[PDB]
Amino acid sequence: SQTIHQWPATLVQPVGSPLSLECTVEGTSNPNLYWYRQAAGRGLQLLFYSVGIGQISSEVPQNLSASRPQDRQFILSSKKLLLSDSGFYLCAWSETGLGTGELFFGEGSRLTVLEDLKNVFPPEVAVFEPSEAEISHTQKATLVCLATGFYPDHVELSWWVNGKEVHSGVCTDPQPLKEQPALNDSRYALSSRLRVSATFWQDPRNHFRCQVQFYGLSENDEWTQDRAKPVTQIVSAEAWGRAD
Amino acid sequence: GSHSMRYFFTSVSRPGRGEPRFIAVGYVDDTQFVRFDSDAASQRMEPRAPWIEQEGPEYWDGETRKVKAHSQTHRVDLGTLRGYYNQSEAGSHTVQRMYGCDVGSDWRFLRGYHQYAYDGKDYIALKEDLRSWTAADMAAQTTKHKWEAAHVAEQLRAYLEGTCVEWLRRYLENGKETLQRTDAPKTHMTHHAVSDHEATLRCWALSFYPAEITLTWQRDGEDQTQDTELVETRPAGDGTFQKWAAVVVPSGQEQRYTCHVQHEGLPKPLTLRWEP
Amino acid sequence: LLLGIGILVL
Amino acid sequence: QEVEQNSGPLSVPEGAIASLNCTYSDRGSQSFFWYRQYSGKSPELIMFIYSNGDKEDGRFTAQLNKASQYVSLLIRDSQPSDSATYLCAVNVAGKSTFGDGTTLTVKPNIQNPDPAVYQLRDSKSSDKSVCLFTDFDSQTNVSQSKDSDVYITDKCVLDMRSMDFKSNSAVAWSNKSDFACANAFNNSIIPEDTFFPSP
Amino acid sequence: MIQRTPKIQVYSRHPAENGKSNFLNCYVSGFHPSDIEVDLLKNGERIEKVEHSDLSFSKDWSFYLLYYTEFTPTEKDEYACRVNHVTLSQPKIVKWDRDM
Repeated sequence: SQTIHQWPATLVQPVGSPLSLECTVEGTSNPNLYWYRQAAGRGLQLLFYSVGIGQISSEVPQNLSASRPQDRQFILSSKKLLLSDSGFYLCAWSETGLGTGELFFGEGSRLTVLEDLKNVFPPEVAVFEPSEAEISHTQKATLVCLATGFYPDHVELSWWVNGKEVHSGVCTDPQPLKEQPALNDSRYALSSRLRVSATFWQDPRNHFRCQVQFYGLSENDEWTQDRAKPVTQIVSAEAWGRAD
Repeated sequence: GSHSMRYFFTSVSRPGRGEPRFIAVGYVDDTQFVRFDSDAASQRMEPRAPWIEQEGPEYWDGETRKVKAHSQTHRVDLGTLRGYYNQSEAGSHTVQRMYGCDVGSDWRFLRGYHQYAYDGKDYIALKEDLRSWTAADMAAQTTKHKWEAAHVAEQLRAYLEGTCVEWLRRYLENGKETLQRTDAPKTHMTHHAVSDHEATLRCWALSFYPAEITLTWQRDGEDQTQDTELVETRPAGDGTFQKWAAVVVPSGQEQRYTCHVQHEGLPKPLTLRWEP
Repeated sequence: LLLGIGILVL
Repeated sequence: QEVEQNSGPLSVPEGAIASLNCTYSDRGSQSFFWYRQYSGKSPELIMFIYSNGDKEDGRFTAQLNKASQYVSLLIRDSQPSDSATYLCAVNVAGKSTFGDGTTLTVKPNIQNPDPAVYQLRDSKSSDKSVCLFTDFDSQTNVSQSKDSDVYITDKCVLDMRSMDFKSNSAVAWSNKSDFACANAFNNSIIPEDTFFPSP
Repeated sequence: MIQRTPKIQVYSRHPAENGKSNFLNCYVSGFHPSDIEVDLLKNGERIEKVEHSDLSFSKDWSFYLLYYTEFTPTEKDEYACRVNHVTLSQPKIVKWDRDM
């Protein structure tokens, strides 16, 4: 019934580029609509509040602007993004008026603004095979996936066994580490493990894939480097079951 | 003294002259302290008594934000009600909302109120139990079922017994010099009696606050003349109130009749008689 | 102070 | 500050009651919220409260005291899956004002600790390999290396729902030959007890 | 739908005295709907500088408004309130009686 969608989910853009975030609600009418930002921590700064179509209340002097061209359509924009516009942008609605005041959030828009696209690298991905020792000690098999040398730090890692995404047996690091903690622009690494029974790893009909979705440049971004353009892409690595 | 805080909201549709006219006023007892008018330039809640000016920018931003959400509720409501009552887009219609709380001389909660009217008639009202609704007709019963399902009465109870009484108490303190004043009425007497057998005596009460007053005419004893002719208490416009009451007597029996003025700010009940 | 809850459409 | 909640991280054992607290300064506030936020995700309402007292909904109890100006959330029987950032919010001035969040970690209860370090070889070359420290209990902490070109990940909670088995894992790897699994972890390892196979 | 005919009182803020600036008040109450025409008259002429209270209403939902202007009363000058409302078949003129 009631529904709030925001788009895009993730953006990597250069300083000086324009911004357009969209938000759509279905299954209610005349909602209160809100733009919040989560930056430099958790907890939410109100940027814009709209009590109704055409009505925008700006809650902080800022480089951004909002509009509401229809009832169920809320837009956040900038002509010229600053480094400091990086954040997690959340659209929310509440029932017309002043009820309980419950907020329904969209799935959010993660914006990274970079001084220089030159530092953007997708992940290299490698799968490491279970230790024969672990299988002998535990009758369990742990596969490890390494995503390395990516920048900036938003990747979504998933595990696929026989082309079905799994969740059971999986744990992925919550944050990536810096390959050089000293360097402000360090590339990043992320580790995941998939644990299965020793007899599931031994069955060679079984196909293990680690998949890393990377968010990078768009088609129309300018690119001056030798190497191919580090756009949004999926990097995978694989392994089959080994009875041996 | 007992005290009250009240907010009064009026929205009037005006098809082909754009958005509903919306007007909100807040009162403490008989003193207005805020208002919002959708047709004024500010588009802000604005002060109307000196003691509310003490409140900082967050108060005014907040009350502005909330009064506009009330206005937006009435806009939807005017549309909904044209539907419930099967009405054209041609007519002007009025929605009204009143709410607030009374406290006793101990400044503790006595009573909560939240009421709605359409075209000058009762639509839906919160009962004194602050959980039951009175619905005037079939249309208001739809509203009643929707407001029961959502526990609107429980939300209002929290404000009426809590928030409303403590912000009333804050206003009565910050506005102590205005709101807890008691201006005794300056009284006097007029004789405009241009009949042969009959005289008419009006007994005046000017510059009093609050507006609550009693103007009994008495005779030899009894205490009553069911024939008194008293005008509605009226604003002087300076923040005080005016009233008079009239009785028709014989031209002889001038000084057998007594005006019994009663006001909170009078030590003893006054008692006036025709002095030549 | 105005209500900040209990205000719903009819 | 309008809405104040401790940052944490607040650590609570699996099966114990987590206590989250929040104070607000504006006596105009008329309802009160706890939102839960998983890393990467948007906030999701746990519950609201607008009446003094307790409100229970399964494992969660909100408490509101308008005299003290505090909102609490109690989580009975805490699970690792309750690990999240908990956002306190106050409806005042016709909008929701948020606290800066309390991060909660529910440490899992490891029934049958079996601490081991394993070498796993790349399914492209043997050359590149990683070290897996695994099956240690939640009292073991894992330290970042005293070495560039050695990478060590924090511990991570892995759940084979169907087996009824939880295990803790950390991973270490180097861009170098100099590097053994033998001694990868410059941290408080489980003494003799940690199993180091002979590759 | 109810409509309610306004009650009209016209009076001074302070007791009238010729040569003392005062306030002329026209108080219209007990009416519905809220759209109303109120003009203060100086010898049958409309006075241009006239302010009014914020729209408010009684227990029974009927509206009230105070219209006011400062004036210096005289022996000579005649003041009135001219009120029209959909409930009035024609504009109603109530003259200022210095003793009412």
